[PDB]
Amino acid sequence: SLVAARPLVLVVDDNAVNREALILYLKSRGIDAVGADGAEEARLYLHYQKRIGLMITDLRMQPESGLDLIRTIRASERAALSIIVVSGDTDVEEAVDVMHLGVVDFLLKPVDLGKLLELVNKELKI
Amino acid sequence: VAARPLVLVVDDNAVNREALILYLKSRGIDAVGADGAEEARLYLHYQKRIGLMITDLRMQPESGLDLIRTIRASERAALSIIVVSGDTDVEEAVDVMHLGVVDFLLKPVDLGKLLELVNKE
Amino acid sequence: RPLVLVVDDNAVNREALILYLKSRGIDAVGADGAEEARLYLHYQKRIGLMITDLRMQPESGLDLIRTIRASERAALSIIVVSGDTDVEEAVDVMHLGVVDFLLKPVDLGKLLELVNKELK
Amino acid sequence: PLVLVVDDNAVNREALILYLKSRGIDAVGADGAEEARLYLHYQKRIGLMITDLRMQPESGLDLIRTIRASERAALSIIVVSGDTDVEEAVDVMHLGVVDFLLKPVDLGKLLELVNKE
Repeated sequence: SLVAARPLVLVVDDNAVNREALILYLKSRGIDAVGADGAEEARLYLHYQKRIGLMITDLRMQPESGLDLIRTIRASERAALSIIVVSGDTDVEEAVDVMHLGVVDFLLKPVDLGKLLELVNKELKI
Repeated sequence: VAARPLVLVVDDNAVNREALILYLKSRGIDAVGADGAEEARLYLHYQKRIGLMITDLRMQPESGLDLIRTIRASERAALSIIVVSGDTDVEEAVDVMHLGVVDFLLKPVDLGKLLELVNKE
Repeated sequence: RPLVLVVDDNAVNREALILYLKSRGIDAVGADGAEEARLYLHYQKRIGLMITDLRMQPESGLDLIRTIRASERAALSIIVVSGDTDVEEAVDVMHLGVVDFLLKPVDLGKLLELVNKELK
Repeated sequence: PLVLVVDDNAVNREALILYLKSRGIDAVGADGAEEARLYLHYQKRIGLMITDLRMQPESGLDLIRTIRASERAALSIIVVSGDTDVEEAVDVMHLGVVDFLLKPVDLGKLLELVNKE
């Protein structure tokens, strides 16, 4: 539409400490953010809050992994959703699978925050 | 006739520390980070110029309260301390306030309020 | 002879702490709230210590302590004993320089210790 | 329709060429990034390139970048790699390769090729 809705980032991680740290970092840089504790809460947020324009997710999550969450997103009405992966332990095959799913980027933890913010600003046009 | 402020940011999470360090720095206040009580003390030993410490309570093996106690029993006893705490309770907040902290804020922190306390200190 | 003022809008809790203090050699009197507490402090100069709850209607223990710190009796020793609070209110109150902040069920040994020391 | 196969290892390069050609698919080989660029430049029938990542002076990733900066930017490229890592795979996947396969090779790769032409 002619003027963008205010940006909202969904941060998905089953680690509450990290989830909250990243929300704080995004907010300290003037970017609104909300958190989901796994794939099910992520799909809820996406369904009921249309303002979300970007999702940041870990791959390493219980009970459902970041890769499975991404797959269901790409098969849904929110298939065009911008996604940045910030991952714990992973491997080449999984990274290639995720990249075929069209993510904006795939970063390894400990996250490079300056690079993360560049990707977020660019995707959100800020 | 002139000098320059430095803040020590103590937390058990690197992103939290960085969020605060960047926020201060982007507002003309120098800051460094320590990942726990042992590193906090190292910075305090080797870096004067440190005029204020922002710490969490929730850290392991040594807690924020333990850290503050050791500081109040040291040559750095008058150090300005702000607490920005994760989960805590009334009796711990009271123990901490007895030790002389400047203020005690709960996470998720109100950064505008934080800055205001920092500026005044 | 020093007096302790006990402030609580709960008459039953109030009278039971005053009786306990007396049992321990400590004279004490009661106020049922902020307004009665300030009037007692105003005219009864024997009062060297005040014990107050935070949960009181129509004026809170927090508001009470603020009016005291804004007054000629700003230096009054004050102990808070509260059944019903939170970290943020406890911080607001400690900012006001209370001797201590005890949760209920009150540790009577700790309280009497605080009381004896503050009265000297 | 011609497949360029790029690898500084002659056994793997020849095996894959011979394999493809012994199926319905013509194929030629290069042994490094310089030679691949040479064939890409002069041999216009090349419609798909299979490359490794570990090569001599210029890497497979550096090769792909020079191709994406060029008139041959649309070239279909399949990567087949042995010694790699997550950050390199992501770097390469950002350059739009058809697929990125770990060694040891296979033949579901032939599946990949015929898919492409």
